[PDB]
Amino acid sequence: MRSVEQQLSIVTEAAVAPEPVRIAIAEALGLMCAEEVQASRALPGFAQAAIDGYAVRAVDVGGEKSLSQKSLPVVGEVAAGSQQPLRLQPKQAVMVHTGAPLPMLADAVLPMAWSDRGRKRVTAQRPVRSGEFVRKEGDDIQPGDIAVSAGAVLGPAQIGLLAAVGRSKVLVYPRPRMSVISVGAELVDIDRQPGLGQVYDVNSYSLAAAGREAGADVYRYGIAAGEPRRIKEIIESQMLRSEIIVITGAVGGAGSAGVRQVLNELGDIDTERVAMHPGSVQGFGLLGENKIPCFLLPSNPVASLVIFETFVRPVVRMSLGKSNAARRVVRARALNHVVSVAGRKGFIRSRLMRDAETQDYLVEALGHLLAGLSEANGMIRIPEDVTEIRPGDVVDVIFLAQG
Amino acid sequence: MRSVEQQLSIVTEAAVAPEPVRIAIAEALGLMCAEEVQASRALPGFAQAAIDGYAVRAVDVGGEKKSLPVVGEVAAGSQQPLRLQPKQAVMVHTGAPLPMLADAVLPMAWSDRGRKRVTAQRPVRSGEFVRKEGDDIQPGDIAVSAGAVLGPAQIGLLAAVGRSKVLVYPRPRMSVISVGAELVDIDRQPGLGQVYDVNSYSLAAAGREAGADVYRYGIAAGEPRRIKEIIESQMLRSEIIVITGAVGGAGSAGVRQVLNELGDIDTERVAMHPGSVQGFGLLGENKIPCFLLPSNPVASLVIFETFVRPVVRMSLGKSNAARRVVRARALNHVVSVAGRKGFIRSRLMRDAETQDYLVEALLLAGLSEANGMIRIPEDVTEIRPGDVVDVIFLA
Amino acid sequence: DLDVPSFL
Amino acid sequence: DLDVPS
Ligand code: NA
Ligand code: NA
Repeated sequence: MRSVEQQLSIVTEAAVAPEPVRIAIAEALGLMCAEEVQASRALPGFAQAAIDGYAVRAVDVGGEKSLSQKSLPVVGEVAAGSQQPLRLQPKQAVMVHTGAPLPMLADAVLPMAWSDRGRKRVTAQRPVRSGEFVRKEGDDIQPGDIAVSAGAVLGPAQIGLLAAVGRSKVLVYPRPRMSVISVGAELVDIDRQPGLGQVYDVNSYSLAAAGREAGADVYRYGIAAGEPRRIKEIIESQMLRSEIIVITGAVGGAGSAGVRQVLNELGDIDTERVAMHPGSVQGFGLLGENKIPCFLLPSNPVASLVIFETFVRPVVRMSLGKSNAARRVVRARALNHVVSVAGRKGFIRSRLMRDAETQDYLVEALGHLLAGLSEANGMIRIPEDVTEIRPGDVVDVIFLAQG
Repeated sequence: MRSVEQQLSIVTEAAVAPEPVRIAIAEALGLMCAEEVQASRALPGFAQAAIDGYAVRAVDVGGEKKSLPVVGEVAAGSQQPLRLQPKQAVMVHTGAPLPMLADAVLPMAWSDRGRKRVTAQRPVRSGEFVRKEGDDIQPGDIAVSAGAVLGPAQIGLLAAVGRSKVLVYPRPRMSVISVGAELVDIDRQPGLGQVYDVNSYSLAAAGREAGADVYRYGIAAGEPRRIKEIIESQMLRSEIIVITGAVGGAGSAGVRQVLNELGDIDTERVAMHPGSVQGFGLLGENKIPCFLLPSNPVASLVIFETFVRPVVRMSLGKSNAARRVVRARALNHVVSVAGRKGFIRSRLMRDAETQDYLVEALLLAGLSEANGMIRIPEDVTEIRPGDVVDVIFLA
Repeated sequence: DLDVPSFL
Repeated sequence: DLDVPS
């Protein structure tokens, strides 16, 4: 038997970081950028009128006056989205709408309110200087500007930013891929009708969901059945596409020796118990030439969720390379009696609450499948030597935040 | 002009609650259960060995206070009933059905096994190490309640009672549409006069973060009759529609014309900056909320965060996910229009020495280095460095 | 601080 | 209480 801490070190040290991938920018939401992204186009890609008015050469409308102290033909009209090139000649105007592309060789927009507003010939009534009322090409982003840095989490604004500079794909740190497998001759799928000797496969659904909640990219393989040669094939196929593997029913007695022997042919398998309750019976192994973490969990659904919460979820967070998401631990007054095993750390699924008057934290232990899987939002963490918890005791509660 | 409060009130009152749907339990993770699920069978359906050992009558090994022949072996998944006779043992594997007329499993670790006979090193009592029929769930028990959020444990319970589908409150469906003759998709190389469609991508992503079930329609192009077709197609499968390019620049009159034929469209401005130019309407017989946003992408993100996201939280019927608001010291000056609530995209940080929050107000930087928004009250017109301000934290 | 149910 | 830069 080893301690929870020793087991936690073993599994976390073996975590595999997923290979970076180039993906459609819509599919990068929430993922960490694995590259520096520089703009390739200028934004805006062309000089545009900042207002409604007349594209001009400033010098033709008072722009060259020494600051310390006749009409122009309107040779076109341009709305936003226009695609035909224009070229200003000297002493000409082009009437422009907000966003319209500036004619070539213009350098200013004369505001409509600073003109006589003439349709074919326009008169300036106030001067404008070169550059005024133009959104210059590249005013928002220039080619080579850093749009997104490696290490940044890609949210909606960054996805918008990637689209603005014409990037449709980006290199990201993908979610770690986890495959969830159930073995056991007694298992049937939940669309079946179980007979004598048969049990619904609960664990593949609950643990695939726990892996999704933890941030993994989960494939629920479901039941793996057959002679061990066929089961070896299944596990090998999941090793090809996984950073983490979870197998329930592989540990806990002689019935799983055939599967365990297959696992020892695929890698190094350790089945020493952890000094914890529930979940002392578990295993851990590294499969293949890349040593994929493979968690061997028991058929017990409550013990399996506790093992997943304690050891698998940390590896998912590390594999992910984003935040640690380490669970908050609060101190609470125990509402009811709990017993615990001397020498094992206890993990009791519980109800954490706030006292309506004191504002103190209260915890009600819930420990039978219904009570174990009923709605729990915390776990009392009982130290190895404590054997008894009385109402009023102050205990550690692992807060199991929703989602 | 309406205040932010009046517009927020109008759109929130219009939220559509999606109808409950029956879906695969795997796909229900995080959704709220819309039904009470009762067990109909006992779980486990048969008494089963909890450990490897020997099924026995407790009385035969001292349990009601000599070796017993080992006359059989039962593995997990055994389907044929077995019958134990007095003063005999049957080797059982964890999970196997217990032989009939046995009542206890003597652990392997507590037994001295010959090649035919077994000797108990200590007694076990009746029921010990037996998972009795119905010990886990009994018929009539509530596996899942209406209103419960379906997490991993509740999905396990749904599987334990043999449910392959469950009735849930789905996420609200949102369609994101861009209109504008100048728009090209991001896989193209835009020429003179053409703009990448930024809004459909960024706003589809904001809707997903908000908790919606999002279809990004993308660019809607054509004469208004064709735009009416596209929009109508989205109304059939949506609780929320978001259209950018329907308000603001010209050319979008035809779009506002068809929207008025599908519902009553309101384009009164909101007393806020950025994003005062916007619209809101209710489309069709089912009064689907339809938001008209501008082409400016920063303004669109601000309008979406201020008005669309609350409606997604409201349609969802789960939590509000209301943004935390911290007080921070302003690092630089910000001006704001008298009478308009300001929403300035900003960078919220922690002071290197004091634990205090600092905020730096920020198009390239606004869409990049920003994790918060300074919320400038209608009356406040100026922020000087050192001022302490409200910052909406964008989690 | 935390967001938990209330109890009397 | 809040994850922000420095
Ligand atoms: Na203990
Ligand atoms: Na203001």
